Amino acid sequence: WAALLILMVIIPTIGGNTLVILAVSLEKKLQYATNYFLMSLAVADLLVGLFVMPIALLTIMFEAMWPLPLVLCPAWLFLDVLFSTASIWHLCAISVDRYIAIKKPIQANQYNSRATAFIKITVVWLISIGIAIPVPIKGIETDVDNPNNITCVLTKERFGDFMLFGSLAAFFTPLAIMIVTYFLTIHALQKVRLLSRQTISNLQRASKVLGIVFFLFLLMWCPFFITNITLVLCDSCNQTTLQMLLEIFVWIGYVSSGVNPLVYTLFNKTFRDAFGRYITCIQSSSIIL
Amino acid sequence: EVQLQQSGPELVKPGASVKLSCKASGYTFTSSWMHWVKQRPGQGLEWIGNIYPSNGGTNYNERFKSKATLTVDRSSNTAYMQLSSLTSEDSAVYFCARFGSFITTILTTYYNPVDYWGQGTTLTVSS
Amino acid sequence: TRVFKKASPNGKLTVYLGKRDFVDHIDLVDPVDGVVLVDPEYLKERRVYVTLTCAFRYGREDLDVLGLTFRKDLFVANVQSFPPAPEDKKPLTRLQERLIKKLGEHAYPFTFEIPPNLPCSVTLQPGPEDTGKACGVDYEVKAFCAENLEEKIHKRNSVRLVIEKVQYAPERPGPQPTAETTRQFLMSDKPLHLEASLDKEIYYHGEPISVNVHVTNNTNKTVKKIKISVRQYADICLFNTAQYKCPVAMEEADDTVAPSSTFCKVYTLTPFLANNREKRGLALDGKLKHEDTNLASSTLLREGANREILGIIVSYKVKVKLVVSRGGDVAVELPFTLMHPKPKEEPPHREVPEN
Amino acid sequence: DIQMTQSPSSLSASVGDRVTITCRASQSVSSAVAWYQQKPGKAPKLLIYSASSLYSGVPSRFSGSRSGTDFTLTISSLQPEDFATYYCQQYKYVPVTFGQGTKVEI
Amino acid sequence: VQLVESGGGLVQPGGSLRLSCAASGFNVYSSSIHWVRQAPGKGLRWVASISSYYGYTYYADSVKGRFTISADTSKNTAYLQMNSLRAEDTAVYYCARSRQFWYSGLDYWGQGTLVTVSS
Amino acid sequence: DIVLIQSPAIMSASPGEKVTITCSASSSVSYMHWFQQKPGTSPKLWIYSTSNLASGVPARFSGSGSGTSYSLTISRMEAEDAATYYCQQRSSYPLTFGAGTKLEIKR
Ligand SMILES: CCN(CC)C(=O)[C@@H]1C=C2c3cccc4[nH]cc(c34)C[C@H]2N(C)C1
Ligand SMILES: *[C@@H]1O[C@H](CO)[C@@H](O)[C@H](O)[C@H]1NC(C)=O
Repeated sequence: WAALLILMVIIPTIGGNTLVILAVSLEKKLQYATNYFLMSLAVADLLVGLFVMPIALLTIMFEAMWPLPLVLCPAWLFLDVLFSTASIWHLCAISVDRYIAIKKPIQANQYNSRATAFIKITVVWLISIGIAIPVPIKGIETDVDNPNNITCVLTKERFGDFMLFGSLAAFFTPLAIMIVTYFLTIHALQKVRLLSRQTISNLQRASKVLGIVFFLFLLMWCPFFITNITLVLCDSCNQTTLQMLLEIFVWIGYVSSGVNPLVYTLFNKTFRDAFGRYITCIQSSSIIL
Repeated sequence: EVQLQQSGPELVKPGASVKLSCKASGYTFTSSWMHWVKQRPGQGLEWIGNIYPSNGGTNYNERFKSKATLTVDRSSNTAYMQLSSLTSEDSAVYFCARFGSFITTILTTYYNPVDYWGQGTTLTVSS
Repeated sequence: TRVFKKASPNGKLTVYLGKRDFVDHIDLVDPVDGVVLVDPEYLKERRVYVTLTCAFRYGREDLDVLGLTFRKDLFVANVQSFPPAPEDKKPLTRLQERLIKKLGEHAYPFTFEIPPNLPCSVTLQPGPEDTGKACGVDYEVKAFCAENLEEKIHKRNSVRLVIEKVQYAPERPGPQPTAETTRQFLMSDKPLHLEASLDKEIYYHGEPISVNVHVTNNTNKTVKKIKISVRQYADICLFNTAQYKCPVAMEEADDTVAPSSTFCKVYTLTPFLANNREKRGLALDGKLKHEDTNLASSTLLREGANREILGIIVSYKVKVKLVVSRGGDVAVELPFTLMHPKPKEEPPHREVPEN
Repeated sequence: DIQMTQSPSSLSASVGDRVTITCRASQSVSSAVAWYQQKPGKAPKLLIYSASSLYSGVPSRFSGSRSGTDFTLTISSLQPEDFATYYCQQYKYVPVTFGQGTKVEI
Repeated sequence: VQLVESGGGLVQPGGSLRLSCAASGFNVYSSSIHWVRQAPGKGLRWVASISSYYGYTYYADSVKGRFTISADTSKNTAYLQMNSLRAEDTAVYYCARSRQFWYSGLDYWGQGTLVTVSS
Repeated sequence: DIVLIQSPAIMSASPGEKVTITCSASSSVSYMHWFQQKPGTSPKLWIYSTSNLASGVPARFSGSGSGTSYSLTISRMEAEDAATYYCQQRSSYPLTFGAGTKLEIKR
């Protein structure tokens, strides 16, 4: 039965994000410039897990009809787009920051500050809102006014240009940046290790970790957008078959949001040290000649 | 100038099947639904079904599920309705029509009128 | 007299050293000599080795989230104490001979020489997040026991001590700093002229700096404000070459100079560490283990030539700025020196009434 | 906190004699002590710091020595100007602690 | 060269009293300021201390929470504010100066003031 | 299903008169639409959204509505207004039409 299986995926997202938010906000040992960006990412994932997935599950449970009043549909679409775009751009920004830190270590420490974190947060959220704004302006078109007998979805005829350009802007532009940054960072690591007698293993292990982290993003978010572009740009292709695949593929992108916080929080030692502390709650001498 | 054209009168024997066509002109033809209606001589109107051209989605009336079939051709710009197993009761005028729609933004919802009815065609069954 | 001794965790190896601060004259550096006491019964056939190392370390908690730590070596030296090298033929200092006479025959000496041009000991301010080790140049002396040098050493047979390399103020005072500047605006009516000076060159830690300012304005403008600041410059070479600047003391005066007028004033400033805790990357003198230390002192170099093989280089400057309302600014900089005087007794290496 | 014990409390000496005063500490204060002299009705004056160094301008008759945790002050030749009270202070740890003080009488 | 102490005790049975000291020839950022109390028929004691370079103030256990120490750079003065006096706090007070780099001893002393607390 | 009942079936009105026609519903609906048909001609939209006149309709006609009650009235009757009127709803499937009301002249 689908309900219990989906609920045991809905719950971990909320739990994991809430733990991170509480931990960051509570203790001063974890309060500094970098952690605020992770707080923003946790907020985005929590808002994804709180509003979108329950309503999507409700629409799956019924015969794809719309139970809530009619006016609420454009708001739901707008929230979905906004939250997903915000999460993706947060991941891209984290990757770029990591590369800049590795390339020049001393400059990064001086430039890093609280004001820079605020500026970055504001920029990312402004981009997400600007991308997601146009959807409620052009409302959906329906044959009847009864909510019980219609279905909420972005039809090709009304939103073809928006789907094409939003797919290009939301996903592929970050993808190119991550792809180039990975190679640049790995190349930097190899040359740096070339010059500077026992730190080789650490650099190699870090390179492996970065590769795995990149693969996780690519695998989770690629098929849905590939299918969406194919559906838009292929007239000969059968629409029903593509829609059946798309409805399945959206859920992997949804699960990515729950998966994301663990990778970034668990490897960090300070979080585990604070958890342990809260759960709990040779010498140079002398001689006279 | 939106125009709809239909085939001429038909006389068919009892126990046969025949298709009727509706050809559109003056608009996209893939952004609006097509409805089919039947009017008996000196009687009220009845609703048969509607079809959405781009993906072929259809909705049917319960009383006419067995009798009627709906199809479309995008390149030729034609809509077809097929009737099978005809009886004496089924002899009336048939209309293909395009109806208005409702647009709902986040503030309000409103209806835009684009209704236009093509002239019907007569079908008779006799032996 | 006092001698500093340390023992290995197992306790077989003990190292005696005379002092922890070695003065760096420009031409030459004090030798590093000492004694090591060993137990022959425990040593079947292994040897005792002594190593001096100068290292540049930089670790970040953000990097430490991954497996990242940066360390580079600038100077390495090695010596074999026991068994004694066959050549021997090395003179001994008086303290070494006294130590050997007091101890038994098992004690053996060691000596190191440092070349002239190497960086001094400097650390960088950690900041609230960093709570691990330190960042900057460090000097260490380590004695271990090994059958061969290539073999991996263990904690049981190793002793580690930290030493320092410092500099003190020169005896002869330098000349008096001064500076002069003239500026012409868009219309060639008249120039604006600014002159600034300091009291003297060499300043000790915690002493006031007096700046004399003399301005004359003959243009059709208005001077809104005057700003006096003291700035630290640090040059670092770790995988890159870079410069870094920080203001340490500031002062803002709202004195207005009318057209066709003159103005003269004297200002006083002091650089200190009480209000510079939040600034990150500030340079400091250098710590043995986690104690407060003053601001970093100037680095003295041989004037004829320079070769960039050094980690961190520190210097200071004083800036005077006039703000012009209609348009533009005027600025002037002067150089000075900030160092300790020579002490009669060795500095304490901790808080003296320590809490 | 460290408790410092000083002896002898009171002594009488004639001109030209040599006198010794001793002090002891519960823990090792690591050679960081100072000796002060106070005449009646006036503030104290520093005499010896670092347990061996003699303050500038002090006559060389005064000497200080350390052995273990025992610190001793010695005056070789006594003069009429050398009758006062003498205090011993340690400053390795906070709070700093003074001794009882001993009186020299003619 | 000289430390001048003022604000003598005004025979306060209970309340607040402010003692001030003025220094000549000393820079506050290069020295540490200490207060030393001497009771009648007793040895010296330690009361409070301040260092301005790092910005630190230390008090004794007995007077913690009732005494405060501060210094002002503009006028080169040091203040001790005393609250909730008792019968035990009757003594002669002294102000003393040390060296910041590095500590040797209390080398310059003040003249001292008399403070008396009576019923 | 939503069943619509239209009254009266046949009515007579002399030129220069005001008349009304009623359409009732089985269940509550939001809005109702009205069509007019002449003999030998396909029907044409006449009033939509329960009050608004379609383009070309004169000013005489008017509409009134509420939940399970709707009506169409004319200010002054004229000779050119003899035809058949239908009321439909566009709320939920399947769509339904009224029986129809026929208007005649009286002399
Ligand atoms: C199955 C139907 N749904 C849900 C109602 C979608 O297709 C959503 C439509 C999205 C969408 C369309 C067009 C452009 C875009 N950029 C970013 C997204 C996006 C997000 C994307 N969400 C995740 C799914
Ligand atoms: C349309 O909605 C009505 C509301 O009661 C419902 O009865 C009807 O079955 C719906 N049409 C469907 C499900 O085709």
